[PDB]
Amino acid sequence: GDKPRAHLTVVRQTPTQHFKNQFPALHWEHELGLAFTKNRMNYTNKFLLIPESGDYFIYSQVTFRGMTSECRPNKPDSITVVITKVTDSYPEPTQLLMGTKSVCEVGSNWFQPIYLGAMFSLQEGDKLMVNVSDISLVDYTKEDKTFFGAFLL
Amino acid sequence: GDKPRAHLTVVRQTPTQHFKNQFPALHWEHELGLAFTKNRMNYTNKFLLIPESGDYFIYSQVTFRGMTSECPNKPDSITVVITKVTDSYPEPTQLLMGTKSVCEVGSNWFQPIYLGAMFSLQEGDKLMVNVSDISLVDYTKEDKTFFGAFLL
Amino acid sequence: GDKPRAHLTVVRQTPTQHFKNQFPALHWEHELGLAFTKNRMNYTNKFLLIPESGDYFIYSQVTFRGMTSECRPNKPDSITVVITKVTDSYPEPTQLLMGTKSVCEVGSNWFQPIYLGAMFSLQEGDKLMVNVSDISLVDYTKEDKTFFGAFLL
Ligand SMILES: [Mg+2]
Repeated sequence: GDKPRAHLTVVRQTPTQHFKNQFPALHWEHELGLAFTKNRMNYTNKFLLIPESGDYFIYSQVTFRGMTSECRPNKPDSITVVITKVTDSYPEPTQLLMGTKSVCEVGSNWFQPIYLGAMFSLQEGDKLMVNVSDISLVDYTKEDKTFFGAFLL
Repeated sequence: GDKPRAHLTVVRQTPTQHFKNQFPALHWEHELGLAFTKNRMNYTNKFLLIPESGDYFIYSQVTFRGMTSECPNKPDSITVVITKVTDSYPEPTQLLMGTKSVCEVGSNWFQPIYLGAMFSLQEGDKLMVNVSDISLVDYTKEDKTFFGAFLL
Repeated sequence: GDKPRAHLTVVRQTPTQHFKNQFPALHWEHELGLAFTKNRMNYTNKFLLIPESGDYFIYSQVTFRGMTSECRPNKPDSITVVITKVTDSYPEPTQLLMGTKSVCEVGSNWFQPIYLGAMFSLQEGDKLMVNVSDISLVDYTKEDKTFFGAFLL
């Protein structure tokens, strides 16, 4: 009755150059506020490490915000958030979830969240992580706006 | 085993202006239809008191709808926030929050907002959902706007 | 211990005969990739048959993708997705969840996902199916973009 589980909450995000056309990954707050990691759930190196094989329900919401770029017609821009796992086996990451949506707004600006949640079978030693299209667009402001979680079922 | 859990569906939700405030909490149906409360967890006037302390998964969708309003000008918006109120500390702490900027371009619009996340709630704590604008909230169907939680 | 659970994933999709005035259901992948069914959870005939009574968490995400339509302004277009529960008793469906949003996207094309999830009490033999407003709008391209799942609590 003490299954591994953790709810991570956003932070400012220390800028750290990433590969070109490569999706940046966020790092989080894991012990302050509403965040936490327990029952051997280890959040290390911007990774959420799995303490044991089994089926976990992982979820994450990422609120994006920005000034209207809206440019015929103009080909839409896109914001996207992806949750992926990396294993001992193929170091080649496997995308589990991906909420991607077109954005061609009007008005002073815009802002909206992308929430995904599902259940996958992970093996101990697996490392989860969220990635996003554009880091500068993630609202790091509030704790209840951008989060990431996972718990053994 | 069998632990606490519940699934509330939307209802009428009459208007108001009592106690003067913003981000009105919604009312739910705790039994009629797909709705239900079990294992010591009960709905009680906008709240959802937790029977047993432990880790919970709170979730909820609130379908919004309204007639398009002209809108470079700062856009209006919609938001839904789930709150945890505890007797120990008065100040209700916001757990979740989905805010979407609205600025349509047609007859009208609609679109739900869904939020799901796990938290470590305390026994005797009270959960409730709040929305930017109570009137925009759709009350037609129960599968459109719901709100629940269970003990993991 | 051994609780029923299954995570299904989208596939190209095969045209089906148009008979009644109803929502098209989706059929999926239940073994390859991130897909799976276990502990007596049976995926048969486009339905997710419930092995045991009790409470389940049903979830699904359908990423829609289309071409910009046109829109006293013009009434908006819309897309929907609804998880339906069909009982052994009355053959009449029972819409459990329902996600529907309008669309007037001003741009070349668009695309956006719709995620829904909730806990219900289901009986044995009961079936579950995901329906959509427009089949041809569903993005079947990736497994993580359109999925359907459920597990016992
Ligand atoms: Mg097959």
